Amino acid sequence: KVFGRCELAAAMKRHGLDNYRGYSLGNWVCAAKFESNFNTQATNRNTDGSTDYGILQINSRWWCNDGRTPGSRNLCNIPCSALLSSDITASVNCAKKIVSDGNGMNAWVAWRNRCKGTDVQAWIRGCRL
Amino acid sequence: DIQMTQSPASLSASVGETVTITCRASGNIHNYLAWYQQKQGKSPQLLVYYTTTLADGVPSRFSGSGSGTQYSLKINSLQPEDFGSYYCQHFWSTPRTFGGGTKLEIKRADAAPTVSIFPPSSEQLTSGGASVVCFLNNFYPKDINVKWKIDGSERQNGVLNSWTDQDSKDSTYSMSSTLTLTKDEYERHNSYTCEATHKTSTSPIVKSFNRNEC
Amino acid sequence: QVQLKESGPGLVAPSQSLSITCTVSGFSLTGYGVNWVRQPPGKGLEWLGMIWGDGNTDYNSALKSRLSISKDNSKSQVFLKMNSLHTDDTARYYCARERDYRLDYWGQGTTLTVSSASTTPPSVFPLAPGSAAQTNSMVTLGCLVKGYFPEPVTVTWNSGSLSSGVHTFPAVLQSDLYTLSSSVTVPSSPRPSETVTCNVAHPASSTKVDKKIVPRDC
Repeated sequence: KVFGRCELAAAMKRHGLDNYRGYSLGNWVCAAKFESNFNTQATNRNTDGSTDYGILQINSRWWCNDGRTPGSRNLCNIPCSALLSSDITASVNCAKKIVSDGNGMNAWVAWRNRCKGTDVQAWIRGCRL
Repeated sequence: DIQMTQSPASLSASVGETVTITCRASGNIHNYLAWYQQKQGKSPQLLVYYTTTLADGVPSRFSGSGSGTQYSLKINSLQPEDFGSYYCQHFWSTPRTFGGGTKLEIKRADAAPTVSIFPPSSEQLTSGGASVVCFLNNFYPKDINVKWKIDGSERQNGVLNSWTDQDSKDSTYSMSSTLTLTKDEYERHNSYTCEATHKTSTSPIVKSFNRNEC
Repeated sequence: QVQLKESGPGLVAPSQSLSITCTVSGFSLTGYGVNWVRQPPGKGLEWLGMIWGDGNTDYNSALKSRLSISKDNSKSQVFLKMNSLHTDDTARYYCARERDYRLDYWGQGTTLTVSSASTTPPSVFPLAPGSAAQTNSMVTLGCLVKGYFPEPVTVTWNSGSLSSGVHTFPAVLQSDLYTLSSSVTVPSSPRPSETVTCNVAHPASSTKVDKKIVPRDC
């Protein structure tokens, strides 16, 4: 699916990402946008032979197993294909386990290159939430 | 832009009491409200952000609430270390604005001042200036009107006042008042009164001197 | 370990321009915005402006024409410049870190006083009681510290051996210059038997003055 800015904002909010581990909602909307361009079926093979999956680009080497990846720790205990749905529940729940580890949101490179230190509350100003 | 209306301005409460501060916004600020505490002459420090989240290291007796335009900070079972000033700040778009402040102060027993008027120093009269000084020390509450009277008439021009912050021990207030005159105008008069009205007083505490007595 | 330290010029004349630096350590300027807040003596906090991690700047509506903010990322330095200064911008100026819509690390502050006045050493005038029946438990004595600039002045009684009973009142401004007082309460039995002196230093003019409080005459 390709979401709209406020459409996504309201759904991340329904799943509890507003202020999850103190990251305001706009942080999440902004990272969906520079990771997947709001497209839930986004998939990107990475030089190390792993693939990033779904709207928050969760990686198969650590977070989900997809069969094809050398060393899959599968820490979210999820099939990577579960992340290509249009129901964001499983991509959110694993995002909650990624952001509770050490680096918070810095896990996502696009967030800490395009969102961190900008007015991310702009991604939700205008939405009915 | 959005303005914040903090209420009350000042508040007296005993340790162990539970107080509640209020910020009201001219617009929906959508829970982007932070609360800061500022102790005597210190940089403010973050308490609650995004309306309800306690900052790292902050005690559980502190709790933020609100949505839209009405936000609140509740403090339950006040400790000595919670007196000082509290500020809310909205964070919905720029510009951000803070509320006015709430000065939380230690409630104590009623107390009358020790008034003391002082005639000008001779070294001053030599230079030709004349400050009559009046100390109103260690009273409670803070409200007190001081008024000067030269030869039966009250005077307003020339008076200069100063208060101290509530005392660390015994939590009282003290206040200096100074009527300055010139040597010249001073020797043209005779009694100098320092008059004080303050809650305990049925009729004011009065303190006089006359230039001819010593 | 996050640190924010601001450095200003202390005193400045009306209508000239002010640059304050705020050097930061412990985070990169690219990743966090820094705010500038200020507090007039005995007044609330007031937001002046900010510069986001990406360099965009925002300002207080009403001071927008006078404020200008910028930063050198490499150097870890944010800069505040005010112009058309008025005596009203006499305040303590702080910079704060912003980390997701809360100012979470503030600096200590720098005081700025905007005045035309020149350094004036005080006039300490011993205040003795009129000779009123000081045959009662305690007696109150003072020192009037009058006419100085700039603040502060330090007031110790008896080289600081006398500490209890002291009440230094904060200085009020009259016509460019400051005036301060201190009372002290000693029992009749200390006074004038032993001596009480107020000692006053005004570092700025390199002035130390001590006045012994002596009883009144007739």
